[PDB]
Amino acid sequence: FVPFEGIKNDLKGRLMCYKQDWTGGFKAGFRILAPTTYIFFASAIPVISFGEQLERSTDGVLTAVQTLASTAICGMIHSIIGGQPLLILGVAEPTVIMYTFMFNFAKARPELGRDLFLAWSGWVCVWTALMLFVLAICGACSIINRFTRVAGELFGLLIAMLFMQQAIKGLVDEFRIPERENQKLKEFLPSWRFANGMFALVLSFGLLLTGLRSRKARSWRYGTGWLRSLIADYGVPLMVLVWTGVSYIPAGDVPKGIPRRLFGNWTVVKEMLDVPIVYIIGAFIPASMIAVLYYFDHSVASQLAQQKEFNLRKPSSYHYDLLLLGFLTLMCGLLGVPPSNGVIPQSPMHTKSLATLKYQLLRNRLVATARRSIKTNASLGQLYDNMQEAYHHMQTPLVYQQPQGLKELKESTIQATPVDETLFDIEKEIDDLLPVEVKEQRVSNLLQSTMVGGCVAAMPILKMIPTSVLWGYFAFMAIESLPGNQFWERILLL
Amino acid sequence: FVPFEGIKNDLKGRLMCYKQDWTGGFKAGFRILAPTTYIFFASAIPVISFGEQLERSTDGVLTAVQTLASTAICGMIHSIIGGQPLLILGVAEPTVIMYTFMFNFAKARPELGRDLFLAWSGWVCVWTALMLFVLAICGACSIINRFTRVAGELFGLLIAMLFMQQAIKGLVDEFRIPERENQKLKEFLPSWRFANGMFALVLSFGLLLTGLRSRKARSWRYGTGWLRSLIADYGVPLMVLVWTGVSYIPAGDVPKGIPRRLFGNWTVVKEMLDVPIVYIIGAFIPASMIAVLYYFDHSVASQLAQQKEFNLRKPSSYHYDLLLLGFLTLMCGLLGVPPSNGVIPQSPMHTKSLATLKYQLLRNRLVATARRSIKTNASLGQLYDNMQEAYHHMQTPLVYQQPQGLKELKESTIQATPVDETLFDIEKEIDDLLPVEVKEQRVSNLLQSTMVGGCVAAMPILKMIPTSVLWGYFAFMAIESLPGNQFWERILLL
Repeated sequence: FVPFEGIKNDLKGRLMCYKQDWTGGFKAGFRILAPTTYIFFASAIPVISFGEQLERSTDGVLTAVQTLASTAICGMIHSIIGGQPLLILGVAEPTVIMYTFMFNFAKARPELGRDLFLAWSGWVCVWTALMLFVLAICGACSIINRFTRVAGELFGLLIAMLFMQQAIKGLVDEFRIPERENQKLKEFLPSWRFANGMFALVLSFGLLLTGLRSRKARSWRYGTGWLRSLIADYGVPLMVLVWTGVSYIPAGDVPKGIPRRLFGNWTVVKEMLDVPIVYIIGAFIPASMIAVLYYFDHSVASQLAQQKEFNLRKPSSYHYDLLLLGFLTLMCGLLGVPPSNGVIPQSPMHTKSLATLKYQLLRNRLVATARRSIKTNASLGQLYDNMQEAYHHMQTPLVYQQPQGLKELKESTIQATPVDETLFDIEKEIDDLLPVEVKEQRVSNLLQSTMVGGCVAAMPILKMIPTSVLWGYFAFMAIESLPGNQFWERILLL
Repeated sequence: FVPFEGIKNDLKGRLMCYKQDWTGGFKAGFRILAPTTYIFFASAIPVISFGEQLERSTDGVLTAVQTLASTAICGMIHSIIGGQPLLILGVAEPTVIMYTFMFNFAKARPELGRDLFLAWSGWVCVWTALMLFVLAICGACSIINRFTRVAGELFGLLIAMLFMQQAIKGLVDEFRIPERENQKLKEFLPSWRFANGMFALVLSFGLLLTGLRSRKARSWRYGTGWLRSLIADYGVPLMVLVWTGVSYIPAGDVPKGIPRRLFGNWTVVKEMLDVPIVYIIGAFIPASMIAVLYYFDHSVASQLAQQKEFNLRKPSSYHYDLLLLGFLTLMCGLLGVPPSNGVIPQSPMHTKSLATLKYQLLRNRLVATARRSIKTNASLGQLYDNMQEAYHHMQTPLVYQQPQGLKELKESTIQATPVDETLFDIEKEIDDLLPVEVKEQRVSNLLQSTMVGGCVAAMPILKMIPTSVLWGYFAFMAIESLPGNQFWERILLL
């Protein structure tokens, strides 16, 4: 717990893999788009829903534009000067709840009111940034190492429950009347309300089930490997588009608002000084709560994305990441947008997507080299050396760790068996000698954040997405937040 | 093709396993209820739907009561004096189509009209019975042996397509207005029609998916074996009841007819003679068509239930079955109910259910005897002999064939391994040395037919079932009609 020690160590560790990170990201060509698109959707949809929630709860002060902008800019800044690019930054539900409480508080104060809510929020963000700077400098993140696996598994289960609760609330609300829209409308009649609710159920459950099924496309006996990979990679986005189109089928015999549809930044410094100095000091309380919440969430999200099973070859940057989070919180507060922070399951999903990308690249290369070696000599022991050489050749030269390497050939495999092609199927065997590795780089995070920012200008296209699709995705991510963790497995076995 | 040869041979073969059939059925206690209940539902639901269709298409002359009664009585008669009890008898879609055509024809004839439609149908049935008697006596069923596997696979695919088409038509009609009900009603408004359609979609798809998932309960890692078996056995009926109850949840905020709900015999001999003799002769044409259709359907259904992969130990009764079908057609025509005939996939489903029952009984006995032997000596070769002895002891003593017997212990199994319990798991190994056998008896068919007959008196309970559940079951049976047949597999691989 020495001042500036952890930050300096993290910077030293991460400064010798920066060019390597960018060059590795550029090494893979357009194949990096699949994880990028997957995480882009996973980050945009919850953020858009949170923006709509804030707009309904803040009388239009904060909308999806502000949340999307915060997520975007903070994501780009982290991707460029972050330290742990595997982390995905975005506006989380606890931030929305806290901002709702602050807005409700300020609305009842004649001193603050509604026109000064953003300024008071900015002062709260300044206090939170100071607290985060103090925590990072003093090495308070060292306690994160103390927290064991269950400390993160419980948080993941809690986030899954929160996402499922949000989805269920949305589905139920599809049956009810909004508190802002015109009450005397054709689309809001009890019969049409029931129809909207059941249609929302159909769309949401269809999206959820089809996406879950498509996630297992690679393990299908039918179609070609190209199509199977395309489905396994872009199924959930494709399902989103497909069910959005399905929602338009009965448009010729139904009122306008059936099913219900969805729908830069500025500075608040000038009006920040107009706040009387009895609430600038009072911001220490909500700032304290938000600082504690962010200290916990950022670190837990970063560590859940750096699981030992992934065999990462680069160090961690907890302290420097917290310092940059303080800086980003200050910037967001000054810009009049809610702060962003490390979110789950977005970060572990990003890590798993990168691991799958590297796995597929390695599988393709090894299958190619095995096929090339089968024709020439194919000695079953000289071919294996060729695949090992190719594996080492693909690898990025670093200084911290070394490649895991192809694992030992199983005794049963050699016993079953130059090499006879009839008795040696490459596709069946390669999967048995492929380690778990992650393609670590900064390109995927940068593109994902830029795409989220681009959604600000694509609002007309986003107007065509029904809310039922959002609730189906929320449940999909909730199930993704318990993808087989040890705690969930033990509860299941109990 | 000698007169009365095939009938006599079939009777000779089947007359020496009658008491054995009944005693084998009574050997299994209440465990025979699961296949009985499964096939009872599979036979009752399509028959009820066909009855509603006929009622709508025959101006109330024929309802679900007549179809249920025909199915019941014919099923009991076949189960007692049939010859091939694996066959399931019921009113099929081709019979409904033919009867619809005959009713439409008669409605336009002033000589016949509507009050004499049943009498003309009875004369048609008399002609069909005579044709079936002639076909059976002359040994025309010998050509059935000529027809190969594809001849039955194509028929199964056609029946699957017909069932799926019926389900899709029902789902679409849930969105439209019936042509008999009052047009000026609250439940038939366009908004309420749309709500009913989407609710029907939800219920049907929920039933279909939940039943398909529950069909694989035995291969689950969770719960106890008792619960897993109960689910795998009674899932589809339980799902029917569960979704029927779910349909009642919104009853407190929806009109009466949302979702749409579903709702002995006599003699027509006296009015049969009132038909002028220009149509009694004219019945030869529809009688000829129905006779050809029945000759094909009965034989194909019987042979699809006697696949070689099932290793049946009893002979076939094609000719005698056709003769009894002629008798039953005559009886049904005289009773004023549509004739019954062998139906698919009900018969193959019955055979598979009986095979699963025997498999589970054998697995339980072998697991018990292996556990008992493990404590005493457990020599891995003396225990196997004990399991073989138990298998032979359970077996029914017949004269035609012999038990297949436990297959050879795999070389890998013995190589992997008194016997160490840690390295020899019974549950994992038993499945590897269990042959495919069918529990052939007449009790299951008799109980299923009696239950179908009992549904006549349980009409009030059947009034609570929505039509969407029927369409979900129709799709479930359609998928059951292509359960992995070779033709469907080849088309899939193409």
